[PDB]
Amino acid sequence: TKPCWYWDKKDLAHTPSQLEGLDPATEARYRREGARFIFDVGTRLGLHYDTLATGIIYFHRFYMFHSFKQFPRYVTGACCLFLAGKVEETPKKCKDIIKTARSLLNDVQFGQFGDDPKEEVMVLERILLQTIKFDLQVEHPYQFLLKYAKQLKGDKNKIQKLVQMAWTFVNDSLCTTLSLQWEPEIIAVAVMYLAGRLCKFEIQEWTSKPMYRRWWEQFVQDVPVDVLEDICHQILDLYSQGKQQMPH
Amino acid sequence: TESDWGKRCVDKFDIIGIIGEGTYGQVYKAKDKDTGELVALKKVRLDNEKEGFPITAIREIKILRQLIHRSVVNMKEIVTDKQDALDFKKDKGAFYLVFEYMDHDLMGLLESGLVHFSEDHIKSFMKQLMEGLEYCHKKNFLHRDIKCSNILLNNSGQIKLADFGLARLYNSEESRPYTNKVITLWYRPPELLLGEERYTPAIDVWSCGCILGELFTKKPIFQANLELAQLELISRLCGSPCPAVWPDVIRLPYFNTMKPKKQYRRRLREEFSFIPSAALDLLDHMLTLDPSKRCTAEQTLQSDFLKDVELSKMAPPDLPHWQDC
Amino acid sequence: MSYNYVVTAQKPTAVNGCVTGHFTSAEDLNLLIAKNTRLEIYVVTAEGLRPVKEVGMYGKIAVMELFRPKGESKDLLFILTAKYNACILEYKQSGESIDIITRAHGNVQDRIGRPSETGIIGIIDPECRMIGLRLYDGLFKVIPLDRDNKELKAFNIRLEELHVIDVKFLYGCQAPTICFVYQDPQGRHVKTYEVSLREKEFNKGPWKQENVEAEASMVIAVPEPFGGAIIIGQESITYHNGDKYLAIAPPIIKQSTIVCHNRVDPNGSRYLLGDMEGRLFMLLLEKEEQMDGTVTLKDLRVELLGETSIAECLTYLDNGVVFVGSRLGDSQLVKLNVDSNEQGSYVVAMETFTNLGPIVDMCVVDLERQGQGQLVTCSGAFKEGSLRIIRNGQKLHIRTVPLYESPRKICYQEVSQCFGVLSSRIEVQDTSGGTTALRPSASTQALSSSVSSSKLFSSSTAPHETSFGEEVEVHNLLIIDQHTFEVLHAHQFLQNEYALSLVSCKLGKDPNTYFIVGTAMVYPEEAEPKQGRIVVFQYSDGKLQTVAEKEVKGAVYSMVEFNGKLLASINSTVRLYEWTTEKELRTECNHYNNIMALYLKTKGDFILVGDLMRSVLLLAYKPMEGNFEEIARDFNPNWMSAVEILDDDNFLGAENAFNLFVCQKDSAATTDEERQHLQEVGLFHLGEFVNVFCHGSLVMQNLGETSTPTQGSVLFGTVNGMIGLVTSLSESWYNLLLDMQNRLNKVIKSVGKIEHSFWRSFHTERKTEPATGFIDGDLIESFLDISRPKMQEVVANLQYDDGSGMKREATADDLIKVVEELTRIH
Ligand SMILES: C[C@H](C(=O)Nc1nc2ccccc2[nH]1)N1Cc2ccccc2C1=O
Repeated sequence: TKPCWYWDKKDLAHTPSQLEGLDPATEARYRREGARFIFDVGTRLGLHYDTLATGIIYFHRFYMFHSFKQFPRYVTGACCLFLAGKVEETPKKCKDIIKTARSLLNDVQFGQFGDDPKEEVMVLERILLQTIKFDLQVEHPYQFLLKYAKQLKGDKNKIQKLVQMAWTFVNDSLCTTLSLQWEPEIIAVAVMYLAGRLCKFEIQEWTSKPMYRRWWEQFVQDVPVDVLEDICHQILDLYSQGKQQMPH
Repeated sequence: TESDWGKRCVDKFDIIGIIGEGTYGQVYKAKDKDTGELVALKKVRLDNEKEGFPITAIREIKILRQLIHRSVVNMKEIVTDKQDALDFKKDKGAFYLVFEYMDHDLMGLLESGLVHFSEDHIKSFMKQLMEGLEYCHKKNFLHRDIKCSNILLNNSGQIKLADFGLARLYNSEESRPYTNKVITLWYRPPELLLGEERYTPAIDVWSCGCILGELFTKKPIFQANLELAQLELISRLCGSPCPAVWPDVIRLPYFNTMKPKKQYRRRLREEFSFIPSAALDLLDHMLTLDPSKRCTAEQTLQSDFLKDVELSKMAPPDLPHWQDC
Repeated sequence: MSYNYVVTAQKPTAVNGCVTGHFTSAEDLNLLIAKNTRLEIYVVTAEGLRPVKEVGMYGKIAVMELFRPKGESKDLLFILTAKYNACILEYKQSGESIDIITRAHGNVQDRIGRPSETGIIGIIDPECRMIGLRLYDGLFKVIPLDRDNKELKAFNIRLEELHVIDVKFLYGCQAPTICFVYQDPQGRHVKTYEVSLREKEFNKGPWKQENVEAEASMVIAVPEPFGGAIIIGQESITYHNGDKYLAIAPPIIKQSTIVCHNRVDPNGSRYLLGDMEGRLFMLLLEKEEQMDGTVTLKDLRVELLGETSIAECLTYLDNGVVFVGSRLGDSQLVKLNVDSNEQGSYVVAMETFTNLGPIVDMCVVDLERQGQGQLVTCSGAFKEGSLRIIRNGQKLHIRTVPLYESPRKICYQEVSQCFGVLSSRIEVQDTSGGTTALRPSASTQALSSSVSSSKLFSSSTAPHETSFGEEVEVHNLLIIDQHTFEVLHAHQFLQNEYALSLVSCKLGKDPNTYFIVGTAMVYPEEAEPKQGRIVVFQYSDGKLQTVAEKEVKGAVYSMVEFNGKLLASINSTVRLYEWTTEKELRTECNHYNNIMALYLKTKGDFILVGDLMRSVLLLAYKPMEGNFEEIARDFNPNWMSAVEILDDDNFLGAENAFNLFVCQKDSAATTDEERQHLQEVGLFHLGEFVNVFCHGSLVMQNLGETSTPTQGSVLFGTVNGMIGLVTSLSESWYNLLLDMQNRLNKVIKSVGKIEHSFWRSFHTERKTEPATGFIDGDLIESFLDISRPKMQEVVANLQYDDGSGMKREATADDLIKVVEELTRIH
């Protein structure tokens, strides 16, 4: 019917990249760099946030089936973004993605595209489509962040602060394998939960059930705090590794 | 599993014939070697590689795997030509989109003229189409190319909509730029002739209304070659676009440009007086000039003509097969 | 692109309609006979008919009626074509010069409308105030006959009764009144309306509805003194007029459906009726004058007069002469006598007018070894069935071979100096449980005879209930000698077995020449047949021997010899059979991508398939692999009547809408898709229904070649009896002839002022396209008949191309020689 696109954290110890001798830290770096490359290229081209995320999700899924040593990340990222453009109806010409990729990448990095950048990318489309098993439709945390925020009623300014902080967390989560661990609905809740703790807001008060302390259960059924905490920990670990502090 | 598309080979299908020509490749009828069920195979060619995998196929793969309705064609799987190349650049093999085969198409049945459709058949036919369009319109997709050639019918009497090559998601809240001409001229709504660019789902309703009339006459209603001649034919029947009936006609790029010969009065009920009352009212509502006054797919289902139509016992199409020889 | 030429070899012979009146002069009695696109004008004499004028029209004549409005000296003629071209015509003669005047004209087609089941009906008011047209369901169109309506402008009146069977204007009414029979779920009814030109609407009609017979077919308007109407059915004849109601149900008419009616006595006392078995009846109106002096209708009587041809139209003319206009058989002039002859008949045939009738099949054979070729056609239906032998000699010589049963297929077997012919005859379920034939015919009058004893379907376990009086077809293979045309042998197929296809050929390494017949088991319950046979016969020593039979799971619509193998179409499937050394058929390969594989033609290893709705497909046999491959398909939907292969790249087809088209291979295979597409490069509205395409020519050419510009020769038969010919041109010759047509059309005056370009445009209800790739040879050959001033006007500024001289001016004398050469291909 539909393919299964979620793995357990423990399973990431056995990606092709890991088994070819790449250590966990390096694959994480390669993922952040490849996701951020997709993000930066598409932002320069003026692409919708969904288009950037779809490319990134294709990218993250791809390296569950292939090794970073055999498929260069920057080529894959460009290919993903190219395909994402067509899937989400924000199309771009491959030559234009290459142009932008060259502007942003140094010469060593751009060496992955080889002697003919456009060709290396277009050829990978067959492998990409087969790898993602032709499941092109993707849902992202953004739509749920907004669907759920619309049902909150209260201080216009405290909620808008919650949404913008959470939206930032979603953008950061694209650099991680959370896209591969939890459905987008859970990600949207987790980022709302995270922002709430950081802003010291008590979200249940804004819901139709103000005495239901587990406010998220009305948006997403069957989600333990265990999960929302695991997700929060991962996002905050990115901020504790990098210099940048929580946005607040 | 059944979800791993793009890996099974086309060796699994015995090819029977060339059923049709498509935009991204030609369509073939085939038989599944393992199950015997007859399928339809659309050949997607990425070898031209002007822009890689065709977007029209991507739309059809993205939308039809999301939409499951009795009246919308089922894409069963995608298969590859052959994995022999062994190198990605060397491989030029095409991909095939598998669909359930349909015995006939609406245009083919009418064009031969062998088939005469009773009111009860038309009720069964139109209820299925509008129920399917309701499913798509509720899921916020627009067909944008509804013609008789794209309405498939099997000998059982089930109707399915098929060509989603131009289908795109519609948002009412966010106004988005769109294509200026999408539907085939004969079935194109008047706003798109005047170049709305922000079209509503009521574009598909107008097409289905053109079909509703056609099923009662066996001849298309608005047959023209040029966009102006078409607006003239629509105007002779529905009345000329004017603010009196379409307050926002003035906001359209070609309203002042594409004036019809006269400011015609509406005669739709006169020229179609031979149609049953319940049906004629449906035609009048579907063929309304102002898309914001044109009925919705749901509203058609809640009509005297289609509401009480029980699809449990549907009349099969009388596609004759003896004495024609 | 492709370039082809189409001419008529034999004009339509079927009588579509006939009317009598005073058209050429207020004094003469004229008989106007309508054949498809042809109007013949005769003047009635004491011996027969004196021909005076014949015209062609650029249209199929649908309605033909003669009327005389107040102020005119003589009758005028109204004609409506099947493409809805209307006109009013006048006969004018200046000494020796006869011409036809177009007094009014226009096209009455509606943008929106559903064409009626019972076809176009046209009637005219007794006071000639208006013309009534029934073109579409639910609408009645009125053309008012005012002096100013030179364009025949008209309006539509909404008609509540959607399904109308027949309508007539009534006599004796205060206002124009229509009487009609209509059908709704409750049955059939008769109803009246009044027609108001002032209000442009119907008003309540002079008399109430009556419920009429379920199969009420025709409406007869009866003149004063009676007034009112007569309604003809399958079992009963009824008279209606207000309160008066009569019904006669004589058992004699129940036997055969009555199809035509004519008035003998202008006062309505006597009427003529004809039925599908050829019987001619007299319907009598018995009068009674009351004490008040009012003339009422006392009773109705039906008397059998005799037998004529199965008549489409009847016209009484004068004295005892009656014209039997037939579409299924020869037309006739017959005399009605007051005294019966010794057989009990009052009808005696005077003259017989040859009608090739329905041409179901035909073949070209050189019987006399002359290099010429003669055409043997399967012509007629039912008791009119006949073979016709046609040879050129300036007129065509036609010999008629009566069969008195329907001929279906014909094929020539030279080895046996005979023809094989498939035929079917009508028998009726009788009280024995079996059936009885209504008359003896070819299959019963054979010298020797046989009946299939096949056990293939003898599995039965199938209910097929029989009621007394129901009709059945009985199908036969007839062996007919090529010199005497005596029926040497008749083989009867199984009960409910319909013979559909016939070939004569050798197969494999078998030196014997066989007759092979493809059949289908037809049961009324079955929508599409599911059983069938291919049967191999050998005609040897005056006896037909069953050699082998192959059971198939469908109907064998078409077969053809294919390089020593047998190619056969079984329902959807197209199959190739081999002939083994054990004298049995063995399947080699199959093709299944068809709806119904009705027609097959071959050339080399290439096969052309014609489908019920999917137009034409080019299929190739691949000998290296032992199977078929699809070369190219026409994706435009067409309902086929016949196909033919012109050359390795061009394919000719005929449509059920009286249209011709030519498909070609793209021949520029940049992509596979382009080659797999067959582009329609020629479009032409013939106006006739083509049953059979046949390669050959009737022209007497032995050891002589004049290198006519035309290359190739395909003959074709039509339902109306027209025999035509299709041939190919070079690009240069087409352009010349096409440019000349455009010049001729500006010069030649059309009857009814019908544009020639409109007439030949490809036309289906849904599509109307301009003709392309075809030269109307009948237009080209008319150059020789136009006056000299017109000839020179045509050739002004006319240039030739791709010739010895690139640009070369034409004179009138140059074209006369060219056209004369073009008239020599038939
Ligand atoms: C109706 C049938 C067809 O194309 N069905 C179909 N089911 C489909 C299901 C999914 C997608 C496309 C499909 N197309 N046709 C039309 C035709 C024309 C000429 C020759 C053969 C045929 C033939 O088989």
